Amino acid sequence: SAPRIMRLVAECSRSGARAGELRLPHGTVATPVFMPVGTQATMKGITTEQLDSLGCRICLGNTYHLGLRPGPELIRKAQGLHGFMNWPHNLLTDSGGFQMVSLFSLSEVTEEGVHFRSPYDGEETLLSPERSVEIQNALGSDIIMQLDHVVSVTGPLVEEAMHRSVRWLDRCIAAHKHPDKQNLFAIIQGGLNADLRTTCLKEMTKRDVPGFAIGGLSGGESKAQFWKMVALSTSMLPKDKPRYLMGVGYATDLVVCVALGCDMFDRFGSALVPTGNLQLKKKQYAKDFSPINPECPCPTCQTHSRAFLHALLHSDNTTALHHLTVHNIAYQLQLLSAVRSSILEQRFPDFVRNFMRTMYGDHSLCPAWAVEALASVGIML
Amino acid sequence: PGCLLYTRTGSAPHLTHQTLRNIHGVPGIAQLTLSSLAEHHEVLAEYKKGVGSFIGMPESLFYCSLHDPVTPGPAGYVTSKSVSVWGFGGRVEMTVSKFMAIQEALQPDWFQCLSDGEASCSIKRARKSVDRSLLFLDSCLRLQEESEVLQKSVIIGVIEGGDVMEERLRSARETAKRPVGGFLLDGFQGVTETRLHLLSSVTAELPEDKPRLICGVSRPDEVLECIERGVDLFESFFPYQVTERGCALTFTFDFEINLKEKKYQEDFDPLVRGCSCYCCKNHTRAYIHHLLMTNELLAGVLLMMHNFEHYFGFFCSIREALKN
RNA sequence: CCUUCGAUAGCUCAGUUGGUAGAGCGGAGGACUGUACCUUAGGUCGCUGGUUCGAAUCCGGCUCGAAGGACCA
Ligand SMILES: Nc1nc2cc[nH]c2c(=O)[nH]1
Repeated sequence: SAPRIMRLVAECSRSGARAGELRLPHGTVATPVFMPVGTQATMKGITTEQLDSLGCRICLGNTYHLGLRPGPELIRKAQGLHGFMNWPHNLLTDSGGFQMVSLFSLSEVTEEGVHFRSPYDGEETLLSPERSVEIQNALGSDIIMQLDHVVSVTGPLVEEAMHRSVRWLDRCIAAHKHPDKQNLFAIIQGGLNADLRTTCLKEMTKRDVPGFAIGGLSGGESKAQFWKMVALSTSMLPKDKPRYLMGVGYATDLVVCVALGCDMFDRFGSALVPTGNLQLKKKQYAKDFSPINPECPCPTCQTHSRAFLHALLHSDNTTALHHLTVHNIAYQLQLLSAVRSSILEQRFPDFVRNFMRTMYGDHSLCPAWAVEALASVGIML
Repeated sequence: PGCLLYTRTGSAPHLTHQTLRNIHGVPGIAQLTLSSLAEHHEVLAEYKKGVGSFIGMPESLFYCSLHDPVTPGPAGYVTSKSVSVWGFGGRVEMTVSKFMAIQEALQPDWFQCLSDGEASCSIKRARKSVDRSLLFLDSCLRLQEESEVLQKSVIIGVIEGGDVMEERLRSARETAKRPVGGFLLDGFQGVTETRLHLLSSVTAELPEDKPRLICGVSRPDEVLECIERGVDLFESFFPYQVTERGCALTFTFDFEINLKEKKYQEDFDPLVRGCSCYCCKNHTRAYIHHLLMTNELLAGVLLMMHNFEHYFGFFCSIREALKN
C-alpha cells in the first residue's frame, strides 16, 4: 500500500472529468497537464527562461537519446539531465522502444533486453531492463518509466509484448533500489483489443507500482476505439492513481480525454489559435497587423504582429521559429488552464458546449468521436 | 567611436525580442540591410506609421545601409545611377527616387546615400565615378528637402575614388561642401597598407563636424586601425561569422575556439569565465559541444547571444578606452 | 569621342563549347499527435533590331553600368 502521489478535489456532475494535484520532488503539477517533448524543444531552440515564462511544469526526456551521447557515464558523473539542459522543474523520461526508430536502425531482440544501435557503428549496445533502469537512475529524473514494447499492430505479438512487459516490470522493480526518490510508471499494453489489455491491467494492479500509463496508441489510432480504451482503462483503475496518456497533442483530443479522466498528455512555423491551427507561412494575412490572438498572453501576440513574423519566417529563420514554437506551447498551457478552471467552476458541460461552438462553429460540424464520447459520459451539445 | 546592432531582416540573427532584451549593451541605433528590406518597403508603404512600430522596436533609432557586409559584393557590379543591394531584394534599377520612397516608408533617422566605383576591391575613370557619386548626393539633397518627416531624416554621404590618391582626395573635398549629416567610407574590403594611408589622408581632408562610417570592416584589429585612421561607426557582421562556422570568441577585451574538438566535453566551466551573457550564466561548454555534435538549433542561439555580448562589450571597452 | 566586357528567380550566380533554365540565399502547402522534415510555386534572362529550327548565351545601337585613354576639367 504505497502512498498515493495524486490527490483530487474536483468532481464533475454530468461527466467524470477530474482535476487534481500531483506531488513530485521539484513541485506540484495540476492535473490535467500537457508536456512538451524535450527533444523537439531542444531542436526548435526555445531556451529555459522562454519555456518557463509560459508556466510549464513538466518536460520530457528519452533513455536512448542521452544513452548514445554524451554518454551515460558523463551524465552520471555530472548528475546530468537536471543540470545539463537546465530544467528547474520536474521531468518525465520515456524509456523508449519500438518508436519511429525501428529495425531499420535497431537490432535483434532477445530475452535479456532489446539491442539498440546508432549511426556510430561502434555504439551498438544491449538495452536491458536493468540497463535501462540504471541509465534512468543516472539521469536523475522525477518520473521514471519501465522499458516498453511499443506496438502501433495486432496479433499474438502484442500478447507477447504485454506478457514480456509484465516480466520486465518484475525485473525493473527487482532491479533498482529507488522507489522513493523516483516514481516508476507501468505501461499498459494491449494494442487495439480489450481482453488481453484488461487482464494486463489486472496484472499490474496486482503489482504495486505508483503510476499507470496507456501506451502504444498514437500513430495509427482511430479516435472512437481510442476513447473507448481510455474510458475502460480509467474505469478499471482506482481513482487515486494517475493515468498517463501517450501521443495526445491536439486540442479536442486533449479536452475530451480530460472528460474521460486523463491527467497527462505530451518543422516549426505554425501558430496555435483558439480557432485551431493557423499556419503562419500563409500569405493570405501577410498584411494583417493584429496579433495572432488578441486574448493570448504570450509575448509574441502582445509585442509583435502577424506581418512582422510573416516577413521574419524564412529570412532570419531561427528567431521566427523560436517565436512560433513558444506561441504554440503558450497556447497549450492556456488551454489546460482554461479546462481546469472551468471544471473547478462546475461549468464543464456548458464550457465544452461553448468552446465546441467556438472552434467548431456549431455542433453539427464537430467530429463524431468528441460528441459521442461527451454524450456517453453524460454531456449534451 | 561606435557600433551598429547588426540586424538581418528587422531583428538580430538568432535572437527574438525577449532574447534581445536578454542581451546587454545593445545600441540605440540598429543597422538595417536595405536588401532584406525590399518587400518591407511595400509593407511599410501601406503600413504608413514607421518601421519601429512595425518590428516592435519604436523606442530605438534606425539606420539603413544598402550593403549587407556578410555578402559585400564583387570587384565591381555597382552602377552610377543605382546601387544593387546584396541580400533578398533590390537589384535592377534602384533609382535615387526609389530610395526616396523607401526612406519615406521606413522613416529612418539616418540613411546611407548611394555610390559607385568599387575598383579598389586610374585617374579619369575615377573622376567619372566620383562625379557620379556627387550626382547621387545632389539628387538626395534635392529630393530630401520636401517632406517634413523626411526633413527630419538625415543624409549620410559616401566617399569614393578607389585606390587612386588624388581622385579620392577630391572626392572627399567636393563631397564635403554639401549640407549633409555624415559620411561613409566605401570600397575598403580586405587589408593592405595602400587603403590604410588612403584612409589616413581622406579622413584628414573631411571636416570634423560630421560622423564617418565604413562598410565591410568588422574584425577587431582592422577596427582599431580604422579608428586610429579616422572612422567613427562600424558594422557588426563578424560575430555572425564566428557563430556561423560554429566557433566562439575568447579574446579578452578588458581569439576564438572551435568547440568541435573533444577536449572540452568534460569541463564544467563556461566558454568565458565571468561572462555575463545567458549562455555563460547557465549552460556549460560540454552541452554546447554536445549539441553542436547533434547539430540542433539551440546552440546557435546560445553562441549567438555570447558572441553579441562579447563583441558589443568590446565596443563598450573601446568607447571607454578613448574616453579616458 | 573611342577600346573591351556585364545585365538571368525577389537577391547572388552558374549556364555563354547556342537548347527557353538550375543551385544557394529568400518565398508558399502540409505533416508536427512519447522526433537521429517533406512537398511545391515564382524568373517576358534590361530595351531595340538582326542571324538562326531555336538565344540568356552572338552582335550594331540605346539605357544603367564597370575598366582605360577621356571629346571637358
Ligand atoms: N512511453 C511511451 N512512449 C511512446 C511513443 C510511441 N509509443 C509509445 C508508448 O507506447 N509508450
